[PDB]
Amino acid sequence: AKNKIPNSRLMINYETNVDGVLKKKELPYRVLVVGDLSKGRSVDAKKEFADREVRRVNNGVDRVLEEMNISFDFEAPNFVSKDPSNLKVNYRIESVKDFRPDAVAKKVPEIRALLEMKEILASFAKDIENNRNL
Amino acid sequence: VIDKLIDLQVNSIISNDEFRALEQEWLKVQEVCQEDYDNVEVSILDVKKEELQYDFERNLYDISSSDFFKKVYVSEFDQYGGEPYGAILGLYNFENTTNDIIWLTGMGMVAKNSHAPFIASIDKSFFGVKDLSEITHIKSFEALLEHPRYKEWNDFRNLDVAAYIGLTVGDFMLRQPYNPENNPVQYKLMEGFNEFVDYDKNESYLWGPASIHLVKNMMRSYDKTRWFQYIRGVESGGYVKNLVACVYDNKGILETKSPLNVLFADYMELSLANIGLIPFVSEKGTSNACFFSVNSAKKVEEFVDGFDSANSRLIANLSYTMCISRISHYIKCVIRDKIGSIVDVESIQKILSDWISEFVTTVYQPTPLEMARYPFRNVSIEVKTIPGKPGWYSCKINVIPHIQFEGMNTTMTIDTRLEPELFGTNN
Amino acid sequence: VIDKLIDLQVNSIISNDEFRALEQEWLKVQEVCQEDYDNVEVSILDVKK
Repeated sequence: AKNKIPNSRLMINYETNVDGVLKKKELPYRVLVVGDLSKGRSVDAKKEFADREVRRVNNGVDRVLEEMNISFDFEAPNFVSKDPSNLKVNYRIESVKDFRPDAVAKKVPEIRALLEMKEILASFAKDIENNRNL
Repeated sequence: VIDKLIDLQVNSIISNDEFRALEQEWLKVQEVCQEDYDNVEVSILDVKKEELQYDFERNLYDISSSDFFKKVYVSEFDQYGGEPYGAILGLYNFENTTNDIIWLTGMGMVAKNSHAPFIASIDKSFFGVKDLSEITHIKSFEALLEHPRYKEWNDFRNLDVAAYIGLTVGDFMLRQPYNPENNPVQYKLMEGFNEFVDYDKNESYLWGPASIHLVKNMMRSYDKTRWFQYIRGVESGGYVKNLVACVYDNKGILETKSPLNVLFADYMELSLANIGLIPFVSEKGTSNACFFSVNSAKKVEEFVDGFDSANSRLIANLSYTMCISRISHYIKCVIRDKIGSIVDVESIQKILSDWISEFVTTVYQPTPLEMARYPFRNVSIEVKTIPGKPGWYSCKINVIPHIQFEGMNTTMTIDTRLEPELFGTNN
Repeated sequence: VIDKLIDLQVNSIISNDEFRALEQEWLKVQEVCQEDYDNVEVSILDVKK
């Protein structure tokens, strides 16, 4: 209250106010990198250069990537499935291990058809049935 | 089959609202006045929160005319034969509302002057969560308060009066629900009643604010010691032995229920102390607790100059402002006797110092209790007469309390350079 | 569903002009007289431009 309490004969108050200049936390040595990553295929890449929010990679290159919608619909020679039409690789990059010749066969729908058989066909127990023993 | 009725009849009003509202508001009253010490006379004042909400909100800018202020300051503390109060206890739960924020701003306006640290509790509605147990999910409350939802609150933490408010988190279970095999109702000498159940499951069967045990330790830290160093930590103050836990047989084999509302982890104990809150952390299974932090709602700041940074760290600390307050209860209380006696600048510095001198040391005594007798480390008392008014003076004391432990980092390493006689070249 | 009404009823006058004109012209008045110092008595004079 600004009105202020009436002063007694022995007014004790206890000062709790402290002045001083606030501190400043250190600056992380930032490193900017500039290169054609998306080739023109990302949320921040498809936008005009006047407004491209720079990333940070707080987490890692695995998640800062998935943050960007990096997909691609490029054609490729077909050697799986029936009917015409060249194989159309179409899936968005999540991690950096996506270019691994393995995560590809898991992503591309057509190739996965052959990998699906290798789970069932190759798992034929011709060792449990052949091993009859009376 | 008459038992089937009673197990329905009585269980209809024990579960009823209003009825169990008085329970909560009396069980936690009994909890405070359970110890009964040699020279610690408690006292009651049953008032609705609204009857004070209207009070301060009407007299925030004229506190001296506040009705409550006229029943604690000018009534018992100010008056001659009156016995002053010490450490008020708010049995309420305060949210982040812009109304309940004034309630503290007012009560603190009183406490600040009456010199009586106002301890209270904060609702789970503060952290913006409907279940207090789900506060554990929040990483750091330090980053939480940066959210613009707490703007009004951060302003209050900057006020001087906030250095007397001390808000507690967590609520202890104050009553065990009624089972026949567990906590049987003490029937009569013929009226079979012990076979009597209640109805609860998850988390909704009576609670009480941690503030009680907090104050109920300040009392303890007075009958035993004399000052308020003995209200922190395990080995020293806040331990709170033997709490009302709970057990229940759903399908397993009597799965115990922790006495505390929330099972604070380690960095929770700390990450709350910075927000200006008092966590009532539990030891898992031990059915006990302890107050590690006892900080006011005052902002801690940081500052560049080391001294300034340390100032703000001690002022935020509630346990000291409890002690420094006890000096005010000495000045405006005892020196009143020699109000007309002829005294000097060199005489008042005698009476006031000769007293406090028995409570200042540098040497450490074995055990915490034997040393907590001495709160302060050293004190200055430079009084001096002022011009104009001949019989008037103006004192200015300054106390450095025994700084408590608060934590530490540690880097272990295999040096292999300490004893070169074993790894050195010359051999 | 009574919440659906209120969320429309009150939200009709809070967004309304004139009503939120006083808000602006009082919120920024409260902002000045928030500190309250020892010897700094502010003062008002409500006048149209």
